[PDB]
Amino acid sequence: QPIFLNVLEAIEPGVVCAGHDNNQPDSFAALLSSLNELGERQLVHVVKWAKALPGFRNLHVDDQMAVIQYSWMGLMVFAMGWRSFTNVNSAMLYFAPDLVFNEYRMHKSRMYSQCVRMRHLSQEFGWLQITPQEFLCMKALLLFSIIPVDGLKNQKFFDELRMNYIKELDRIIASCSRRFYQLTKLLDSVQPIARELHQFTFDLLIKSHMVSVDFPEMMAEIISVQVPKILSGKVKPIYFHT
Amino acid sequence: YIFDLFYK
Ligand SMILES: C[C@]12CCC(=O)C[C@@H]1CC[C@@H]1[C@@H]2CC[C@]2(C)[C@@H](O)CC[C@@H]12
Repeated sequence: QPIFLNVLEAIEPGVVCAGHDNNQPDSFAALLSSLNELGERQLVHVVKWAKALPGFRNLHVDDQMAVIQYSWMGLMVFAMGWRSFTNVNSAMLYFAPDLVFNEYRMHKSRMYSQCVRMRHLSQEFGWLQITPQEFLCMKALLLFSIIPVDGLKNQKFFDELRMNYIKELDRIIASCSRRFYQLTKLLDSVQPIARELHQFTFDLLIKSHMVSVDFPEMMAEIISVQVPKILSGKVKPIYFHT
Repeated sequence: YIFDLFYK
């Protein structure tokens, strides 16, 4: 009904395969090297997805590029959670068709806590009866949920943009605004996870030569350049709730 | 930056 909703649905990415060799035995390096590749693949789709976003061309270029490189973990995690929820009703983590984590893979990835945290998110989509329309909208907002504390180049267009996106999630909601609490609460809960995942990948990066884990070129840049800014507290998510 | 050349 909104143009807005129309758009989000129009531009929502398709399936992205990891390229994983499900014939070889589960193993940290095989698994994590496939996840990293999928990250990269998923990121090209996030850039294209983001550029076709309402208002997105508004922002300064460096602002566009920054916001993307700060928020990519969160978005990917969110939609991975939806993917899992809609395809395997949250029983397993559906990273891509060729990369589904069962508990064994959860443990082999050495990321178990985090995966369980992600499997929970997924279940929330269920327990809260999240609509495809709420999902799109929430995901949209997640691109505008992490900023450096020194603010952006055009902090004003950003704020405008972020304010409108909230107004839209509100519109597709509109006792009832308890739904808002819930959705904002769920949204807030993505960050802790993304942060946990950020430390994890960053270390993985540091020691990657010595565990034969393969980082794609652009992924190593981002993780070495933009991610530490987050981890050092220079870049912060915006929570709805203190 | 690879990301930046890519983005543009
Ligand atoms: C974003 C990805 C890749 C895409 C996805 O569906 C969610 C998933 C969450 C964990 C990330 C992973 C990309 C590669 C990472 C960053 C690994 O280095 C460690 C954690 C992985």
